[PDB]
Amino acid sequence: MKINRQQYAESYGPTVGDQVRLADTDLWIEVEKDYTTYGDEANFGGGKVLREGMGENGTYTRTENVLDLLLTNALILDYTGIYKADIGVKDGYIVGIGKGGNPDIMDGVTPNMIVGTATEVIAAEGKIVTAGGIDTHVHFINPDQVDVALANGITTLFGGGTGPAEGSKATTVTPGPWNIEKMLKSTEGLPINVGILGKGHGSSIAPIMEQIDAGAAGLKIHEDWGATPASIDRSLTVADEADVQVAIHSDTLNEAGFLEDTLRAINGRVIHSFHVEGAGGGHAPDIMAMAGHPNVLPSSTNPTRPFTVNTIDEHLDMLMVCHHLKQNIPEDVAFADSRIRPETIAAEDILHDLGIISMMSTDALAMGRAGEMVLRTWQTADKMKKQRGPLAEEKNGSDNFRAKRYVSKYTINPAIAQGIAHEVGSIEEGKFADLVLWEPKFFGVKADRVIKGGIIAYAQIGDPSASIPTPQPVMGRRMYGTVGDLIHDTNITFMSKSSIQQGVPAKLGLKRRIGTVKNCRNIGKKDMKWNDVTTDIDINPETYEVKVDGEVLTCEPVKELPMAQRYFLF
Amino acid sequence: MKINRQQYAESYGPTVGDQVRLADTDLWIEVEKDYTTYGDEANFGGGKVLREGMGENGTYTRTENVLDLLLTNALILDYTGIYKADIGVKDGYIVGIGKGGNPDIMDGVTPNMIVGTATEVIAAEGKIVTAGGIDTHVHFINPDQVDVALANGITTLFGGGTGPAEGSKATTVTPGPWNIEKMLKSTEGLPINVGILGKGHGSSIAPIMEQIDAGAAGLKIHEDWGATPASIDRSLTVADEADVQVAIHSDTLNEAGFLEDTLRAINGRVIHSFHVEGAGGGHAPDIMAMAGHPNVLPSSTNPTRPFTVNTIDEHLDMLMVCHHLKQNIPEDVAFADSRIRPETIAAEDILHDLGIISMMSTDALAMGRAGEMVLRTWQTADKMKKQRGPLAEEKNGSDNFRAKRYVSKYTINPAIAQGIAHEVGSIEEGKFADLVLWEPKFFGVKADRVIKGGIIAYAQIGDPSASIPTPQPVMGRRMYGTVGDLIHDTNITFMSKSSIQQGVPAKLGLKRRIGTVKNCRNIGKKDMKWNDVTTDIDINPETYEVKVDGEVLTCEPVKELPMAQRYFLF
Amino acid sequence: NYIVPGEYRVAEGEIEINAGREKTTIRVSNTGDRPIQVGSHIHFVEVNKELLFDRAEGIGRRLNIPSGTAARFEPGEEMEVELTELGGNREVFGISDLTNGSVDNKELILQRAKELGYKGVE
Amino acid sequence: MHLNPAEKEKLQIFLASELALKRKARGLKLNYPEAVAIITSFIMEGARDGKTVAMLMEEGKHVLTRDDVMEGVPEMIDDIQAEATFPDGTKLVTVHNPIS
Amino acid sequence: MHLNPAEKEKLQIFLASELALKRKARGLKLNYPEAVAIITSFIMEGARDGKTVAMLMEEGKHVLTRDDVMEGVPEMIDDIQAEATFPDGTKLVTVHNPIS
Amino acid sequence: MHLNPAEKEKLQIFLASELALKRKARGLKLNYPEAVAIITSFIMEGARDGKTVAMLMEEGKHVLTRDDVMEGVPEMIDDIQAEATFPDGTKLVTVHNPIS
Ligand code: NI
Ligand code: NI
Ligand code: NI
Ligand code: NI
Repeated sequence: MKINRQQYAESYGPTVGDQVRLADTDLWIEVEKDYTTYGDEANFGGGKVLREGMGENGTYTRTENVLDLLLTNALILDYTGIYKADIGVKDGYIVGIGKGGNPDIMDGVTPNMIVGTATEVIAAEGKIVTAGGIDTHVHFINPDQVDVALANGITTLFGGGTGPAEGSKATTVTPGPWNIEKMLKSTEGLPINVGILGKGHGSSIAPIMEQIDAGAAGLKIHEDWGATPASIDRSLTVADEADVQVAIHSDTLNEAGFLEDTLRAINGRVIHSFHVEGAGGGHAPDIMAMAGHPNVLPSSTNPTRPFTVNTIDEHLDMLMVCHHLKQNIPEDVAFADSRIRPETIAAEDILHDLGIISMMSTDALAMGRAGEMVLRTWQTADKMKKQRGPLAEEKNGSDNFRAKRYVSKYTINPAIAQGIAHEVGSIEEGKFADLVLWEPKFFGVKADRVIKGGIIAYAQIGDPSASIPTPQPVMGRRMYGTVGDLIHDTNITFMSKSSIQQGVPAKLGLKRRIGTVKNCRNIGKKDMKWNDVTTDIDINPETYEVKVDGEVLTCEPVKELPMAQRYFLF
Repeated sequence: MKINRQQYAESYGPTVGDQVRLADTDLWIEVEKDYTTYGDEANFGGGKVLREGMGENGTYTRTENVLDLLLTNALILDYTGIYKADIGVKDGYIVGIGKGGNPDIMDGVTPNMIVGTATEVIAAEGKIVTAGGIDTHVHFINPDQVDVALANGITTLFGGGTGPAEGSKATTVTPGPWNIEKMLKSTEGLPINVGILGKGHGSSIAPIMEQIDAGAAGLKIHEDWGATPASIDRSLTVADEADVQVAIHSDTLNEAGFLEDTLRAINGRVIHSFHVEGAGGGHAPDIMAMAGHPNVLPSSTNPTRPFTVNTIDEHLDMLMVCHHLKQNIPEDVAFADSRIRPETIAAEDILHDLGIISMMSTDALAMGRAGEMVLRTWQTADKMKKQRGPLAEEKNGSDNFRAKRYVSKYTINPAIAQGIAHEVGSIEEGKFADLVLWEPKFFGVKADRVIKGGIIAYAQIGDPSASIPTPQPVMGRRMYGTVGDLIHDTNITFMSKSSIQQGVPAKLGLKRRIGTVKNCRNIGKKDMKWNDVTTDIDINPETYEVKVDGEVLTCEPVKELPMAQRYFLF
Repeated sequence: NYIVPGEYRVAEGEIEINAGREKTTIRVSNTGDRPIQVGSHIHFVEVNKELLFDRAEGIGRRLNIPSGTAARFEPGEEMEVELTELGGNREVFGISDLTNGSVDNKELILQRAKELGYKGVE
Repeated sequence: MHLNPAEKEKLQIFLASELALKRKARGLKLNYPEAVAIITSFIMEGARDGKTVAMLMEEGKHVLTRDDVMEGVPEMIDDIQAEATFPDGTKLVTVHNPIS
Repeated sequence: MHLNPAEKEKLQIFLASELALKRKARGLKLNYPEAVAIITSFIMEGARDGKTVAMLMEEGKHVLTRDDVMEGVPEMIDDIQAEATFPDGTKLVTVHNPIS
Repeated sequence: MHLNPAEKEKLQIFLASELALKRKARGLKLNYPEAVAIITSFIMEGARDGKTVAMLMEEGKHVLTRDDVMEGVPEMIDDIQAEATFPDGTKLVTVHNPIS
């Protein structure tokens, strides 16, 4: 008995060779392989396969290779591949990717993916499943920002801040042991993973290091606190001892040095260069040259992503507000203006496409949009396909190479940069079950269901008073994973090794899962998945023209994007 | 180099001799002194002063005289003065008022106000900063009342109730050990400071005292529970032993006695007379004479504040609902009517202006508006300036004397009355960092940011999905101080000394800061800051005419107020 | 009579910044090819290497400009600026690591500046 | 805008009134919450217009009549209460037996 | 509909603008939040219409004049900022001194 | 009014429909949430009018046509579901392929 491909895909989701359009973009992903056995697909419902004695095993206890949760028929989009599989979760972690069901009667069941009495089912047929987004440039300014992030598929927030204080409104910094302790306590009520950055400023080691011992997961060097050669040096000395990452927003003003002076202070040590294009900050006009260096892990923030006809016009007033500047001070305006360059924004699109900028991030509420990291990643990829063509690496008319390059920018690469990729950042066995389901028509725009530690935390769902959950109004809502004490088990607070060793979680009464930051001093650009390119980037100091391999990098701004007015009510 | 005054004030806020209009009132406050050193003002942002090696010290650890938080360039309005200073916070307390920065290079830095690696910054230039309001007449009826209070700058709620039960809807009473324990537990989730009043009723000591031992912070005598000579006497005997305050709403009906009988039962002991004008309750028509006595701490509730053309018409039906009365019972209506007198309401405006009524309060949800204590204080002051003129005590055309008299009514005086002024109620070194920032255009109307225990708890802030926090809609929102376990460290539960000694917090699992009620039996009217006047108040039993020093006190109702239709959407 | 809510009525006169401190005027050039902007409170001797001026005259000093303002030097631009004296303890730590102690140590500061290529040391 | 909690809530009343007025305009007899919404929004808009509390206490009895509402609705509404910002600050309007 | 948090919030702005426009139409001088709501909703609807950010930065100065608002309201509004989905994605419109 | 949770939420749908109808009236092709809002509010108002579930299941297919909406919107909406109080209590209306 044979099933035609259209009918097969409508019942079980796509299989090998089938393509799926991402939202209303012109990007197509192709199923590379499929772990199923045709005829033994898992499915749940009335009269379906996952029933006792049939596709559900009735013999084994939860310990005997049985799952807590099976996602059936997922189309996985990940740096590791674009492929069809069931995903098995147990103890809040991904334990199997393969084929779930009952070895009693089905062929090809992955041995630890038994559907048993203990197993819940989520139907992923017809959905794209990705890792939760890892946003490493978060300003903690307004707690309402968490749901905004969850709604666009973000599951980890790394950054700093104490609320709408001017320091936090400008910089991703939770300063000092007391503010850090307070924000670790606040984090107990935030339904998302969190890591906190201390102030990467000082000329003595102890004031910086005591933040790490207090529970910070990294440091932020920011020009608004003095991005001086001394602060850069001391922060990196601390980071090398503590095994945490340092993010830098460099000296735009060139007050104490030019880019080359900052690089000399870094002295070959590992660093995460935030908003490397420079609208979000850094040595004017040439900061983006950072992204050529082997010891730099470069990210963009999102308002420059991608280059559009309205991009430049929004930026001056945005910057003035964020950095507490005054319109009537000419040098304030000159500083702001110096950061805003169509030449570097246009080149930034291309550097993403070439794998020279490795990461995306938001800059949430401080020149960035908390719920648009994922959104703008795909808009950038789409613009580049339209303007540059399919990448040379592609085959069979699919955009799989580009899709892997771009998904890596907001999943695995930020996790690697931060020292947290042992826990999060990809759909791999042994990692925490932070998973996002998307309907392809809404891919990258509005997440269907966001799973955190194996329980749904956020979902687009309808009328709670209705007979079923689909009637209007369908809106983003927090789910049971966020309620009561379950918020503790479904989320991770990432902390330094020293704070963990010193018992900070017990001292503060933290009940969340505690994640250890590690292995972030022994990495470089080479470790950025699908985005590992080192090169000499030349930026003309007069014209701001950007050159790589002797070629000027430029492209046009676009008047329209996909993933925009078709979807949004405002 | 010299800066003209207009430009100076626009950059750093006003300095000595400058005046600021309070909202749209005709009240002007003048800067009395300024702790800065001109040229070394602290400020934060891109290319600003608070940067490492410059205005931020890079040497000292958090313990070495470094702050957790600096509010830069605040215009303080407090009973202690109207003046310009930086405010330094550490461990959740105000530790320095003076000049912050870096002693390496700046003149005049207050020694314990170093901006270091550990220091967050809030820009207060151009803001008025006051202590959080202390509302001592709160009915705990609807938890939604907390945000209403925070939005108008209230940070402490003292009162009683169990929700919308008739006892609580009429009286500020949480009755008995079990209801008190339950509400102490509820309080763990309320983002505001709290103290709970037990029922000040009984003819034996033990039923009253066991409420104090259970964790009550004071008692309420209310006529709806029988404001008899016995209940008055026993409550005050308990209070004198326990060192807590007693609030009284006296026998309006004159059922068991006239005012003189209540005063005889009080027998010279300290008492807080609620809604002393009497619309909110008390011996008809002459209760307001209480406010002349040295042992009485007199407050108003807010619906009579100030006397307007619509005041009388709203009151009858309000009273009927609050006190569970029936329109078809003539004596119910007669009781209600007996409380509502334009003669005493008009005199109440003047008694406030003369410093004879010492405190304001809301009466939230039981003949009072939870978010209008601060609002109506300033409307009263403005009305009195318009009708009475500047006070004789004023100089240089400023209203500083009136401003200090009136701010004291809702900050320091209620704190003194309640026995909590060692912790809250003013901007002074050593007190808890409950601070409210106001834009002068919104002063007394809508708070900008409300700081609780050194962390922002509530703020008027915009779109959480935007690139910056200023785009619309700007509305009041809970901030990180209210989230997770941080709500425990940023708020105080005030309790009796005996309950604390007996381990009630541990017994109930209370995690909030625990404040001790003390020193409230050894005070009197003389201890009410700027409002310490004792005098014989005569109220004519036939005409309700009020006389002080042989002079009739009367004024006209007004048809319009400031701080009203310019600001509110409804 | 028109009411601007929250408006100021400032007093007469003017505010003198850095009163009583010695002032020094010097010429400074941006010899680099990118703009350099210098804040009010940076120890002047520790600014960007490619600013050319008599480095000794920046020791223990900063710009005599309102707190939070700056002087901007476009590429090739020479400007005359006025400096004031640092106050407090007259110590500087960090920044470019030229001082790390008392600003009185002119010989040490200049030795370090010269060795690191800060333009304008004799 | 600086919306406080009450301003946000009371937007709902205006919206419910607009809904109810559309229902009335297309010929429907109004139900209990519809009738309450219309009278409530009427009061709050009257305050905004600068009417007195006493004016609105009486006008509120003439907004809807029994032929505008379903059977029993007049008897279900004993009173309607609403607070709004008058020229002289927030005041409470109580309308007794608004629909005879 | 799949409403996200911002879509839900921004419905309120449209509603407040509709309220304010009704108040203006019956002859009232508008207050601070009313004026802000009208200008804000104007900006967001302009984005929906496909205007540019630069167009709206200027048009926003011509929505209300000082005779439309109460005394002091023009001076209370230093700027209005709003974000909306343009044809090319979310952008921020800042209108300086919208009412002279 | 005694609003329950659903009554509060469903006010939003009516508001979104009013917004969308204004956008349509000024000549815009409607997007996905706009189209869903209009059809949903149509259904709930139809229930209020006393139509049957079966009537609304069919009428819901004739509210908007493909020329009223942006490219791809008809194919994005597989069905719309809404519950409302009919004369005989709450019922669910499912409209399949409302825009051809
Ligand atoms: Ni930055
Ligand atoms: Ni940032
Ligand atoms: Ni009372
Ligand atoms: Ni009361």
